[PDB]
Amino acid sequence: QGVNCTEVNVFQTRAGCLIGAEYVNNSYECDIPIGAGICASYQTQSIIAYTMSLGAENSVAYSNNS
Amino acid sequence: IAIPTNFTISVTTEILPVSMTKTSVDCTMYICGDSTECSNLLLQYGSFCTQLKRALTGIAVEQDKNTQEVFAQVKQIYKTPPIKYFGGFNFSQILPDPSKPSKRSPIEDLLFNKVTAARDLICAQKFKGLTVLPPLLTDEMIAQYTSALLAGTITSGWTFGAGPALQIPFPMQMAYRFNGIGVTQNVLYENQKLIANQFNSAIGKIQDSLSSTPSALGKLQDVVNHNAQALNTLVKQLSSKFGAISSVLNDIFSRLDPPEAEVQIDRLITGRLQSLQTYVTQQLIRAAEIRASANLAATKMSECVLGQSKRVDFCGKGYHLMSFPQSAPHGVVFLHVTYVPAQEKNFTTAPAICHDGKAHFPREGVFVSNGTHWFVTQRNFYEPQIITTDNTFVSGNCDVVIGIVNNTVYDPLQPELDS
Amino acid sequence: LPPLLTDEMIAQYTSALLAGTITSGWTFGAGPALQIPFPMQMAYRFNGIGVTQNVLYENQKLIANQFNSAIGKIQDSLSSTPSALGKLQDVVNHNAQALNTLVKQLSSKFGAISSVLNDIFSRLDPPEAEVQIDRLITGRLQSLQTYVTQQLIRAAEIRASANLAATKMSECVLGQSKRVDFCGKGYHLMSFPQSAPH
Amino acid sequence: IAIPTNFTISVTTEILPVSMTKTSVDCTMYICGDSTECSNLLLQYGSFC
Ligand SMILES: *[C@@H]1O[C@H](CO)[C@@H](O[C@@H]2O[C@H](CO)[C@@H](O)[C@H](O)[C@H]2NC(C)=O)[C@H](O)[C@H]1NC(C)=O
Ligand SMILES: *[C@@H]1O[C@H](CO)[C@@H](O[C@@H]2O[C@H](CO)[C@@H](O)[C@H](O)[C@H]2NC(C)=O)[C@H](O)[C@H]1NC(C)=O
Ligand SMILES: *[C@@H]1O[C@H](CO)[C@@H](O[C@@H]2O[C@H](CO)[C@@H](O)[C@H](O)[C@H]2NC(C)=O)[C@H](O)[C@H]1NC(C)=O
Ligand SMILES: *[C@@H]1O[C@H](CO)[C@@H](O[C@@H]2O[C@H](CO)[C@@H](O)[C@H](O)[C@H]2NC(C)=O)[C@H](O)[C@H]1NC(C)=O
Ligand SMILES: *[C@@H]1O[C@H](CO)[C@@H](O[C@@H]2O[C@H](CO)[C@@H](O)[C@H](O)[C@H]2NC(C)=O)[C@H](O)[C@H]1NC(C)=O
Ligand SMILES: *[C@@H]1O[C@H](CO)[C@@H](O[C@@H]2O[C@H](CO)[C@@H](O)[C@H](O)[C@H]2NC(C)=O)[C@H](O)[C@H]1NC(C)=O
Ligand SMILES: *[C@@H]1O[C@H](CO)[C@@H](O)[C@H](O)[C@H]1NC(C)=O
Ligand SMILES: *[C@@H]1O[C@H](CO)[C@@H](O)[C@H](O)[C@H]1NC(C)=O
Repeated sequence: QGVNCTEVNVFQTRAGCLIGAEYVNNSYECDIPIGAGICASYQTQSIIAYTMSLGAENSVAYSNNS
Repeated sequence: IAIPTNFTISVTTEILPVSMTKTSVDCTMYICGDSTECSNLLLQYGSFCTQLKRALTGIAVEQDKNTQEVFAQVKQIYKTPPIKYFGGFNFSQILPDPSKPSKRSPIEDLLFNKVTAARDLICAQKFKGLTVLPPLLTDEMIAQYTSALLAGTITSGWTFGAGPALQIPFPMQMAYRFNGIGVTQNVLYENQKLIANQFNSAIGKIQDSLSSTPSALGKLQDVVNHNAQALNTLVKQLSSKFGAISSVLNDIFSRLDPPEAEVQIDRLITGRLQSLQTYVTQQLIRAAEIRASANLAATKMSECVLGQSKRVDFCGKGYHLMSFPQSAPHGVVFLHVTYVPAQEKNFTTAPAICHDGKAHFPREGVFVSNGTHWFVTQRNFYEPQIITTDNTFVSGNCDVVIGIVNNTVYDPLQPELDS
Repeated sequence: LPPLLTDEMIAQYTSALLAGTITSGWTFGAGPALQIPFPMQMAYRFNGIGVTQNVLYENQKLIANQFNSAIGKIQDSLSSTPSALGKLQDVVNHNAQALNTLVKQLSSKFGAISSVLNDIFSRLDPPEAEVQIDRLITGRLQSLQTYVTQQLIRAAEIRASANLAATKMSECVLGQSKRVDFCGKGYHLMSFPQSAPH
Repeated sequence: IAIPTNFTISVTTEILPVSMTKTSVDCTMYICGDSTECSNLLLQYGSFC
């Protein structure tokens, strides 16, 4: 927690440093909360860390007379 | 009786704190730092540091629960259409600003700016074993939730909070809300331009009012000040004797024999443990108060933003029309848009009308008289009309009600019968 | 310490609220005040609860008599049973009891040989006076901290009760409420406030 | 079905506490009393006041 692990896989996050989790670029609902918008999960026989997804995406067809 | 003949649209602001600052404490390094003698003697005192850590962790998770419960109330993320024409209303002052990299709105920025070699106080506090954990949700996520809520309420109305989102033109939504407060929709369809102008002027006035005065956010600053005061007192508690010869302990071990040093060390341990216990208790009480405030804020968000409320003086001052949420450091700000009457006039009324030997009562409105004639008009607005049988119902003769008058009731069928 | 608002000002506020709700209806709580005859206001409220207007206008005298009889009986009902005002008495008794315990806490020896400073000072040497005074100071600080903690908890409870009372005043008096059992037992018609010690 | 034919107007009483007595305390007066040496020793002890 709150330690720059260059003077301690390694990932330097806002909450400190995480060891043992592989960083991905996807987005899922949070399973285990780590902090600062970062969560972790057990997926794929591996442990991954990712950024939260704030639900799905939607747009509503707005117009003058519909 | 008095009847209004004009109206005004008003916008009011409310500020509610939601969350607190998460903290964690290191027992041993706070109590004695790097002395092995304390590292040994503390152990025989049992384990006071399991329940303290448990309570602090409980408070920390409760803060995240509060924030998530208050803000995360939409299943999907809505977006506004690229064109920003909404029948004359100008929502450009609360919608997200695309130019700024922070993707905030022209007010949220004011709120964030309003609330605020050498060593910082945070570093000095951290060097005593008091650490500050970061919140789970970043400010960008909170802004995203707020923008989604604003887009949903602008585009679909209250339908998106009870099922599938259903689009509707904004003018018709405002007409529905006017019908909800008790005023017919022709008033809106005839005064659209004036209402839009008043809305824009009120939004600009809120802009200026928040911009000029810098003491409208007292509650959040008070919470921050209380937390800082508690931490400062805890830090200052380390430089007192607690009934021993000296506060600093290396001198205690160096100067005297181990026997008396044991008594001094025991006194220091007891004092510091007591101080930590009191700090934890005060933190628990403050957390309970913050949770109550967050529950109130969540209820207000559910009841005023996602719908229209008939509770008096709950979502503003006046007849509620709608509301808009904005974020703020450890809190939320509600902008309530409400409706107020103005320019009232005197009139003379009567409970009923005795015509043709029968008593007649109004169906929805009320009876008035401009000195000579008699009309029926809606309660919250002056709109006189000729008394007919379409907007009046009959029951009993006219010798029971007190205060009746005679007049006549026009039947719109006989003229067609004669021609 | 004395309260900021004297009882006269509170009575003035309650009288103003009564006059406003009697002579204006619910309009004075949402903007400019507009007058209206009282029978017409009762007709509006009857329409609000789901009963047509003519029902009141054809039974004005009976309703007035029933209201007068109820207002007569409530005064007698308040003058017999002493358990009706239990809550305020409980608050006062609890505060007085806490203060009494705090003041009585002084006489305790707290493990020492006496509770009077002058006797220890004029009868015992300073080196042992140090530890005796330390014992007494520790005990009295603990007592004061305990008193402060319970005062904080009780203040939080009182604040919650005051918030509920403010909500009831804003919703049942300045307007008519549709919430069930929130402003009485039945279909809500109206409400009137009165002031009591604390 | 069952339908009412008469009504009754009722008045009900509710009591709610609002405020609580305001108190203040003095450190030295409560703890020491009228002895100055106790005050001199106590001022070395802390700032709980
Ligand atoms: C809804 O009505 C608005 C108002 O006329 C339309 O916005 C206009 O669009 C045209 C073409 O892009 C512009 O030349 C006008 O300047 C716009 N009006 C204003 C006030 O700026 C909008 O296109 C209409 N949308 C639909 C789907 O009919
Ligand atoms: C209700 O109030 C509005 C606002 O004061 C009135 O609109 C004003 O009308 C005058 C013309 O007499 C204009 O000079 C003002 O610029 C208008 N105000 C705004 C904000 O546009 C309106 O006339 C009033 N209604 C009635 C029936 O008197
Ligand atoms: C909606 O309101 C905004 C802000 O009040 C208006 O933006 C102004 O645009 C004019 C250009 O004619 C600038 O001179 C002003 O400086 C802008 N305001 C601010 C605060 O910078 C906008 O024109 C209004 N109308 C629409 C359709 O967006
Ligand atoms: C009360 O209202 C009625 C109708 O709204 C008024 O009656 C008309 O008044 C105008 C005056 O501008 C006359 O030209 C019409 O001939 C009247 N109509 C009828 C059927 O008589 C009446 O004058 C109003 N009373 C007032 C203003 O004191
Ligand atoms: C309304 O009109 C009726 C009839 O024009 C009035 O009833 C008359 O009342 C007088 C005395 O009050 C009697 O002598 C007549 O016999 C009544 N006529 C009828 C046809 O019943 C009634 O008084 C008028 N209303 C008011 C308030 O004066
Ligand atoms: C409805 O209830 C009222 C009162 O609860 C009844 O009024 C009573 O009627 C009797 C018989 O006429 C009188 O002796 C009483 O004095 C009345 N009470 C009062 C307070 O005046 C009434 O009869 C009931 N029924 C109807 C149809 O109204
Ligand atoms: C961690 O240390 C490296 C090397 O000194 C530095 O470049 C980096 O900015 C540091 N990060 C933090 C968050 O302190
Ligand atoms: C209505 O009449 C009363 C009677 O004097 C007067 O005081 C009042 O000002 C009148 N209403 C208005 C809106 O002027």
